[PDB]
Amino acid sequence: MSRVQLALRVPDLEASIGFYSKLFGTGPAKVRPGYANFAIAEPPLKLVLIEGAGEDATRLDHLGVEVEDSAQVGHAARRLKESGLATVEENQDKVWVTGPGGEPWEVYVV
Repeated sequence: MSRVQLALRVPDLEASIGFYSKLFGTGPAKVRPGYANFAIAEPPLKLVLIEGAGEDATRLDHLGVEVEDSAQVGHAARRLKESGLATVEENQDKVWVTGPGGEPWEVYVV
């Protein structure tokens, strides 16, 4: 029904492509220069690797929940809005919210 996105800013992108390839025993679903991503069935996960200006070690760029269709995005938007969370809308079709310590979540569609 839905799935976690984990987006890492890494210092060596090739290295990492290799690594997570072995860690999950699968290959990247898309590779572009300066970014690659993985659709992992088990564990269910969308791993985005973004490559970053050689600044020391990997940082967590952002987090997210990947859902199945546009309705669910809308629905969550309503739900987080009513629970009281600062929502920001990015235009079809995603919604951002932010943890107290600043970590950003994006609820979106594939």
